[PDB]
Amino acid sequence: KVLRDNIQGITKPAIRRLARRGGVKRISGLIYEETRGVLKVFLENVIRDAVTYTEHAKRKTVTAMDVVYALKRQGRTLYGFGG
Amino acid sequence: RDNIQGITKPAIRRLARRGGVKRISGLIYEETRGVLKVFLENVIRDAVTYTEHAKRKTVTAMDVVYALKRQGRTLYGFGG
Amino acid sequence: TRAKAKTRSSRAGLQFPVGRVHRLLRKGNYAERVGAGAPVYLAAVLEYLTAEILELAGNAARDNKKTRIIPRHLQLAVRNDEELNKLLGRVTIAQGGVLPNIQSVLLPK
Amino acid sequence: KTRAKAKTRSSRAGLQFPVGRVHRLLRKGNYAERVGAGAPVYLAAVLEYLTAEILELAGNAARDNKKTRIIPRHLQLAVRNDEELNKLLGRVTIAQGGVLPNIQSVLLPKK
Amino acid sequence: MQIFVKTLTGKTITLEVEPSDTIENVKAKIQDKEGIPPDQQRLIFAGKQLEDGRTLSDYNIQKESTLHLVLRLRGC
Amino acid sequence: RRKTRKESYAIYVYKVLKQVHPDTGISSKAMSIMNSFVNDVFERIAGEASRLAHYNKRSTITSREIQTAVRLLLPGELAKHAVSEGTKAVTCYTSAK
Amino acid sequence: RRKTRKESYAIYVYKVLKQVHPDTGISSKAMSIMNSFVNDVFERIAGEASRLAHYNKRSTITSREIQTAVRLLLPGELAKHAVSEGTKAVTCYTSA
Amino acid sequence: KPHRYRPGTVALREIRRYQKSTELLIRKLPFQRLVREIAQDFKTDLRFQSSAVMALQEASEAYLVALFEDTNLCAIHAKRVTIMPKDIQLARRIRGER
Amino acid sequence: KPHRYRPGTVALREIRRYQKSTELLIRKLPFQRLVREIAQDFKTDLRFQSSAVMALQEASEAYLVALFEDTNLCAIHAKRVTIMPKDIQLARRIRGERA
DNA sequence: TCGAGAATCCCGGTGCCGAGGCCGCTCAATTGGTCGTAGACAGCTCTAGCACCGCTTAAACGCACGTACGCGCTGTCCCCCGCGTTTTAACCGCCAAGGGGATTACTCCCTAGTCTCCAGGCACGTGTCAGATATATACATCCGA
DNA sequence: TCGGATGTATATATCTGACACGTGCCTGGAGACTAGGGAGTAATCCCCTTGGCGGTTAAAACGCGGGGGACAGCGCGTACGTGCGTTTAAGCGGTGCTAGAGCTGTCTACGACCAATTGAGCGGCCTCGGCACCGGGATTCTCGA
Repeated sequence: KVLRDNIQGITKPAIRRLARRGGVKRISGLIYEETRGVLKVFLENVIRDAVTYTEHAKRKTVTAMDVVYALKRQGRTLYGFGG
Repeated sequence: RDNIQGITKPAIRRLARRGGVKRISGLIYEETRGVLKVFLENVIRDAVTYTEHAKRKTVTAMDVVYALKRQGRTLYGFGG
Repeated sequence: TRAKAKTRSSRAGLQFPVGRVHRLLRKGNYAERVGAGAPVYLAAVLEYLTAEILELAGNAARDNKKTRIIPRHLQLAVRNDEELNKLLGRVTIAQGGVLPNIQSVLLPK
Repeated sequence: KTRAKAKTRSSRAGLQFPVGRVHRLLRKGNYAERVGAGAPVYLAAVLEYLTAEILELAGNAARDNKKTRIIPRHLQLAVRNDEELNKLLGRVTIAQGGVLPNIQSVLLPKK
Repeated sequence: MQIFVKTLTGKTITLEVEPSDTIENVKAKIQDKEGIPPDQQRLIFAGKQLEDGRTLSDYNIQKESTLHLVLRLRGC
Repeated sequence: RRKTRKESYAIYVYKVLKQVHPDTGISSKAMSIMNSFVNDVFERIAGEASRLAHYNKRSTITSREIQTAVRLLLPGELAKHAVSEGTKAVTCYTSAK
Repeated sequence: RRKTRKESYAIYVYKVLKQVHPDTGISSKAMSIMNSFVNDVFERIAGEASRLAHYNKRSTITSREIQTAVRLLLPGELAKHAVSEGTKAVTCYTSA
Repeated sequence: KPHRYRPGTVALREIRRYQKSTELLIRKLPFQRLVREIAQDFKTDLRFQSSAVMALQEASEAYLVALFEDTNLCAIHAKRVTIMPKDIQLARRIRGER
Repeated sequence: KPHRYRPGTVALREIRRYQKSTELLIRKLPFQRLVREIAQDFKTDLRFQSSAVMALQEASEAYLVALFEDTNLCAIHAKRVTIMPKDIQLARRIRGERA
């Protein structure tokens, strides 16, 4: 089934909470769309690499190892999920 | 041996001018000298480590390139 | 006759497996031949680093009056030490969190 | 028992880069236990394509400034003006290259 | 109009197109009359390289023009 | 006098240059830069292919690993054109013998 | 019907932990984190040693390559202490 | 008459609370749907392991937190308290991203 | 009366002239002396090839030029025209070099 | 609005050195043949990933109100910029001496490969206590007065 | 400057699922022996590094006048934080089902290895044309009135 309009699932309070953890105090009213765009770009890159990796292995299920390798390839290594 | 003073003020001004700066304050020079000293310290330490492992007495152009590449600052055109 | 077997780790007085490290070095496609002294050095270095991190994390855990170690304690131990922080500058730890800092300007008058 | 005339492996594929040298470098470079019979051809083709592209752009840059030879400045100008090539060589500095001629708009004289 | 195009072999060949003719159809006609594939060649008029989607009307190419023809040898 | 031989990519680069731009020279510094560029790209692709082969517990390097490494390293249009060129070269080599 | 064997660094990490803090346990996720850390450091050091051996037209990796790689990778005090530990361990092994 | 806090107190309270904890902040199902829709463009009829989704969420959240920290520093540098889009743009430009 | 340019013209002229060319900007001998003095600490009685000194000079100049560009952007972001040490500090902090 | 000085570019003539091409030869890529095993294909078993349905309640949404902060404008004071004069050391050319990098031959010993044997580490099952919840209470902190 | 209301920290009962430990066993690591090539060591050659002296001339250093930019203070109006009532779907607990991951046999085509040999590529020489340099005139700007 084709999905559409899911970028709006990232609600404004969630971005507010992330900023609060980051240490911000006051937020302007135009930040949310920019944050959505940035997150979209990052996810596109990582998912592209992971799908290439799972394609090479002649599989059809994306495994955690593919995500770990894709993240490591860009110098953003992640600890706690194997490998 | 206060050889760090050999980096004259006009030279720093020329570097900034090539960088695209139009006006320069009066305290940039000390910061520039410190930054340059730190960078040179790191690179030369790595190069000397390579040379010592190779069991030699003169540093070569090659291990400078190796040390630069180790820090993700690759250089082209010096026999790499 | 034959003598009783003694592990190489026991000979070197270590707690990490020398033979396994030797096998991994041989099968990892690093060089044509592997000497007989590299595994001991590698095992010693790995043991030292593990002991350092574990001691710091255990201190942090005992600070918060708890008996076990959870990833937050590891993150606190790593991020509060200069050299360990520099060694792991591009690594994210799951379930870690952040360091509680607030800029001085934002504080109330 | 008459051995035939030798033909280079590069000639069969219609290439210019040396297939045999690349095969030897792959075998002796400690990358895997065994190397297939198709990897060197692929690698040679890829390297040839990249070299040809960069050379074409640099030659255009050199011809632009009424010169018949290529110098490092022309290579730097060719690389830094193409977004994909600039992305590829993101962390590479070229000796005797220089910088692109830009000026921030605010610094320009008033009126 | 009529054009004269010289190649790297020192030979000049006449060509009959219109000012609004794009380089695609001109290349196709040259291939028909010579056998040279359209994508293997590239042309200079007054020190400028042509564009396949462009024509000679915007490029200001008229009758009795002299164009330089240079090979682009590519493939496998 | 005894001198050790040194290998380079100078002659092939010059052949390609004369193939694309018939009348254009090149100085020594540019040749050194091109040599370094070729060596760097070769090392990157070979290392990526070796790691990829090691992940799937296989002991051979084939054309598939090279294709996947090329698709992983380069940006979009360059990857597409390079893949096309490599496949064409392999087909032409296999056909002739 | 039993599964295959998966190698890990479990026993040695637990032994070292009991050696340092005798009355402290550890949970599963921290344990996986430590496993990944050990593997990553091992890979970094081994790769640096292999490149160093290649540069010098040599076909074997010995203790000297490991020592120089350790000096290149780690920061100052960690490098000094690790070098001391490694040389002590190698000497003790060779003596017996 | 009703007791109201002056503007700014609850912000600091939230800062402390969310810097004391470790749990995830973005909800699960919207993130999963976003991941699936994004991945749809590369190969149709794909399937995912749950740990893969969890790893993606953790990495993305860490990246966003670091970016917001740098953005706050940039905003503070110019005698301001409220962050604005140009701060995000400047931070991303300096970090070395296109 | 002597003919003087308004403050600012010569700066732009120097900008254009210096980013049109491709030479080195620091005198060779003082740089060589500084390199030798820096290296003296790690090991005694060292020797250097000329190409090594040249490579070090090129790398240092490129690094400094890039840093100055980032500093200028930081300075402009705050509605100023003159660069100041705090701009350099902020650029280095964001870049991830300074701890 | 307009015109006198400076700085830059286009053109022509002259000379130098490194880029492009030619020879000779030695080492490495070809050709032809054999052998062993790495992986490709077919078959089977069982797990976990996707789909659905119902209920509860916590979170997201929309609205009203007030206030503190972002931004423009003015004024002042001082500190870099452009220019002229004096001082200095960088660069170029040339000459001497010798340390250490780069080969070549010789020899001992450290490591890969094979066979036999056995005990260390991993999968599986079981128990109990460290900690997460819930409840109540005492204390620190903020905003008008 | 005090005092009331709110949020946060502190003390106690309690019950559950994860951590620590005991077993069997089987496959990986150790003991003993050979044989062979990689690496250590000594001797030799000569190239490139360091060191010194004279000049010359461009670049660095110093002083001065002044205009433009950095910074503090003021006023205004608007966008954002806080609180409350309503609406929505996320989260949890089950029940089905099957597509596909993971393991086992076997069998052949593909890559490693070896001996003979010949032509591609590298080092040394040399010759001349493209580019660097110098002098002159036309052009394009900037600042004051």
